[PDB]
Amino acid sequence: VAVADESLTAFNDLKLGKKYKFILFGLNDAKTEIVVKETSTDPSYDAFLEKLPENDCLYAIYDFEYEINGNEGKRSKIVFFTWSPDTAPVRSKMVYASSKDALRRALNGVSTDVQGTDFSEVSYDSVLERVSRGA
Repeated sequence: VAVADESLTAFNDLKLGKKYKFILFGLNDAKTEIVVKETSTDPSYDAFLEKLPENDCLYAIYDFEYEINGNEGKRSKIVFFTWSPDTAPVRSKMVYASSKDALRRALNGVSTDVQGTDFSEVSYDSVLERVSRGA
């Protein structure tokens, strides 16, 4: 499949202008291109978690900002998620496993990747632990 130019524009605006806090990508009904499905400027991580579908897959980009120790400000890292819940259809899980690289090879500046199979692998403390260390 191909990456819709709009998906690349939405990424450049998050990356270079912090225009969005997170973006959700998915396949078009035709299942031929990867488009944006939802964008948001909500800083609450909970708000992002609430949009993750329990029975379907998606891809997402999150602008993860965390406190950098030493009485120094913050750091921000772009995290790429593959949301693929055990409760999702096998054909969906697979088509999304397939199309992942199309969208992933195209994004430049992603610091860390997360493969969410459930809400524990995508929890705040869990993302923060991966992002903090040698990511």
